[PDB]
Amino acid sequence: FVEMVDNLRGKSGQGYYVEMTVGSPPQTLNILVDTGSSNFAVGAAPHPFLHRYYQRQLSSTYRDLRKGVYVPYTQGKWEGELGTDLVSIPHGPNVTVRANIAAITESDKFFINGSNWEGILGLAYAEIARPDDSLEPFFDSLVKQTHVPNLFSLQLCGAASVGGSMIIGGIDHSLYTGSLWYTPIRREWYYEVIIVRVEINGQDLKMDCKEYNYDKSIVDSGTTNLRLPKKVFEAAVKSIKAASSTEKFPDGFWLGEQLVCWQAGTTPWNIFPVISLYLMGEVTNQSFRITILPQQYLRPVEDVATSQDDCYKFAISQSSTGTVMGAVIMEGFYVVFDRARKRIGFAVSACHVHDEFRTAAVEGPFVTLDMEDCGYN
Ligand SMILES: Nc1ncccc1NCc1cccc(-c2cccnc2)c1
Repeated sequence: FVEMVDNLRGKSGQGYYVEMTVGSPPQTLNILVDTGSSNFAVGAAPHPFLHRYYQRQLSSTYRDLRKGVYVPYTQGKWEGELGTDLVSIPHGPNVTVRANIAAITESDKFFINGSNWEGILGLAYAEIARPDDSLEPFFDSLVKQTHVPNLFSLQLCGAASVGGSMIIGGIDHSLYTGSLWYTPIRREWYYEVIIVRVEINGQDLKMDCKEYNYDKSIVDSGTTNLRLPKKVFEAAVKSIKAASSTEKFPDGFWLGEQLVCWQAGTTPWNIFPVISLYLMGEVTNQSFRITILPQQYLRPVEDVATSQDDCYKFAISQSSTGTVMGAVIMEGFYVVFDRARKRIGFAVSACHVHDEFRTAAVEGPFVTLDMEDCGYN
């Protein structure tokens, strides 16, 4: 896996991407790594934001499936033509598979102006693939056609340029410290998990644990923030404010719309609480917890011209679609998507940012009863 270490790049807030090659002769592309979707879709036309795009007609191995796709979002979309072609990952395993590829021919509010990726690698399951679940996702093809084990792991680091590792087919011990603990994947669609308890500086937020997963909780490398359901978000914000009473901040800061600034080197990290998410464990009545330091949810904000303070935005935001463990969370941990065994592992990342006195942790076991009732139906 030393060949795979450090194989991801990005820019602050624009995701992590991995290099891939498609077609014969091979066309090199940078592809966003997204555990929140299940299509492999690449720019196939010269949208002005793109550095590179897939040219299907130059590939001797391209096969047109004579079928279109349309993926809408709340405001945007992408649309394109379905096909298959040969695909490799230069800094992944030494194999070449025939995968489905959506050739993006028209899009709106999908690509990011300024980014250095040109497609998306959806790593979640068939159930949420478009146009329907018969369009086999990339990883399913990799596993079906090769001897690569049915798992990948992600160490997201980064800081501005970011870096990380996607270890395909295994776990790399050098990428984490302490122990790996596993939560069940509740259902194979998104990487759905169940959060069973939440503490702030060790103190229970005291909500019905169903609130934590209303209407789902997912691990999503294609979202930056920790996103929390509205009722959970308000309790957490209330509790973080209290812990940090010592200073007052604008309403807008808690909304992600305003920064908070301190003289360089004087950020009062001590007044911001650690957040603990307890996840359903592998054994009946057993759970474990992952601990988030504030340097994960207080996000440094690049350059406000002639300001030599340290300025930060709040990287916890509200969700109406359940809890989302986005890059903010994932950057604290080495995360193992153990598809073969329907489970997701967490261990403290070897590249997590340190606090002067407090230590991130993945710890257990804890006794939590009725953990199934925490799941939303
Ligand atoms: N996984 C995911 N979660 C929320 C929204 C979108 C999404 N995936 C598709 C997608 C499309 C375009 C850009 C991005 C993106 C933008 C910024 C950071 N990471 C991913 C994600």
